Amino acid sequence: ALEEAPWPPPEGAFVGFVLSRKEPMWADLLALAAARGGRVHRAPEPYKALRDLKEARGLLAKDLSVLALREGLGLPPGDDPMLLAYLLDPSNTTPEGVARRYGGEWTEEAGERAALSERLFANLWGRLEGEERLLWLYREVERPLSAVLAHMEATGVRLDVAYLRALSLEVAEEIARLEAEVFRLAGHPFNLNSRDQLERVLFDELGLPAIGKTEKTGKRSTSAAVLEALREAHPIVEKILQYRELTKLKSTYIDPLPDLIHPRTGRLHTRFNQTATATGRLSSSDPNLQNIPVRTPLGQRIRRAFIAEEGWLLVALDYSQIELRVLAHLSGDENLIRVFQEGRDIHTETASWMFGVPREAVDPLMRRAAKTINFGVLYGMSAHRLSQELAIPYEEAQAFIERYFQSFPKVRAWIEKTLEEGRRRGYVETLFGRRRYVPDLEARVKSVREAAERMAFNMPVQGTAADLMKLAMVKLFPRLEEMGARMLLQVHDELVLEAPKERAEAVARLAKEVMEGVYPLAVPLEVEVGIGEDWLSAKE
DNA sequence: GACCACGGCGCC
DNA sequence: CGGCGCCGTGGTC
Ligand SMILES: COc1cc2ccccc2cc1[C@H]1C[C@H](O)[C@@H](COP(=O)(O)OP(=O)(O)OP(=O)(O)O)O1
Ligand SMILES: [Mg+2]
Ligand SMILES: [Mg+2]
Repeated sequence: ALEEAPWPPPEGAFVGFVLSRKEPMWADLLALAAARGGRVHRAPEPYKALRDLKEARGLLAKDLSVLALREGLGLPPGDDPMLLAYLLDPSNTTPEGVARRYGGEWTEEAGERAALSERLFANLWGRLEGEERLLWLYREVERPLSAVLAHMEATGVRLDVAYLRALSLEVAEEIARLEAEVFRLAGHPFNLNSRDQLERVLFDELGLPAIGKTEKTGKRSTSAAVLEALREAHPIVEKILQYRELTKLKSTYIDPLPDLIHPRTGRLHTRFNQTATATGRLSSSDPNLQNIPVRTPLGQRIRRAFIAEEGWLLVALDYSQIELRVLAHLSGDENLIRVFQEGRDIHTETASWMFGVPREAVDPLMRRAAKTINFGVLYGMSAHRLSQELAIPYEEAQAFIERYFQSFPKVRAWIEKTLEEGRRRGYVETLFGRRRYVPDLEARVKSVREAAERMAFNMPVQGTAADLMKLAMVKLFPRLEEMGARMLLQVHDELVLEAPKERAEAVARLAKEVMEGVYPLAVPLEVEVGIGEDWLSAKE
């Protein structure tokens, strides 16, 4: 019993659609349909039929909305059961997974996807009745955010292709030089991109000591960590590290990105996946524009290739230490709150209470160490690991850990309070009430239990930070539109905007305020803002 | 031509 | 001994 009716569908219908490939900016729309009351309407011509819809409503609504924006159609995404499912349990990441769990079959037919969307929305919307915090997240953050992401994906970012093509040649010559030297020291050619062949050269032929093994197969590891500890053992090691650095950036960024420029837009379009992480973070893929290099000198050159349209500037806004500020709020630790209320640099404050200097006498050597202890405790770093990263005895690493919690006792209290709650309810929660179900919190194997604990007490911090960024994007986007400005990229605690040259300053100031005041905490949120013609100079 | 597992590594 | 996605290799159908 499957009711069929002629195109077009009534208002409020749930859409189903089939793409030739997973990227909506690149996809051919193969079929389109819509279902209401279980009655399914199928479009004779999908592209024409797109014009008849008022909104995109159903599984993966954002994807269809991106394709529609590509065709110059204003078809905003509305209700999407994936978002509901994801808020219920962020392990719900795919239509297939959601259908398997809650009911139905995710197939490759437009009509059935449309019918499935409606059935899943009814089912899932009902499971959320009573869950007012989850429903607030849905109505106020996720659903409106999906429209923000749709415009971000369809706008894309301009890329300096010629610059990257020239950068490619230059890096290739450096790669060729390093390869020759490695062959010389090895005494023969081999595939240097093959870790299996490298393993033999290093540990069988040159007889260097094997330090660690790989997780699944127990091979001798050639990871950067192992090679770092082996720098002094042979001149070939340092050469391999340099090689790895260059080929990593060339094979992942320099060479592939130029070929991903879209013919219609002349820009580069990523995908912002809204139901992909266990914490409420977004992810970026096809290509991933959330891991563009920045740390090393060659990486910074890649950033310069991301630029603004002619007559526009890039506006880069970054939350300063958002996770620690969230931690201050959640824990209520008076010491940690004080640091932020007085506008001091926690990383610099840490180094002072580590090296016994005052906050003025802290060089980057000591702030680099402060970073380690601060993030180490946030993520559950072990004493052994800390002793290695700081190059200190294991016993004084233990003492540093204890001194930290002695200085921030409410943090320790909050961790333990969060885990007990986790053990009891079976999930942990962000400030806004986003949930992550964490099993094995009471596992009888210590290593399993403790791994689960770190996941558990991390999620409220990372997830709250994610909620604040997401909400800021929701509030900011319509202010950007009314100023003729664009949202281009989100990198977890960073936003990149594009604005006309003249309004760039006013957009920068406004965006800063909206982000800083998105949701007031016991501590202020500070936002570093910068303006430039490219991503590097903008952040500089 | 397609797929997948693994080690390895880019970013927050 | 926190959260992601992409690469090349080696193997397979
Ligand atoms: C595994 O976790 C980490 C451990 C670290 C240990 C030592 C050093 C760095 C580390 C970085 C990270 C991850 C997690 C972090 O969110 C991200 C950015 O780290 P930034 O260096 O940008 O820290 P900020 O506070 O922005 O410093 P600043 O910009 O204000 O000077 O990298
Ligand atoms: Mg930073
Ligand atoms: Mg993996």
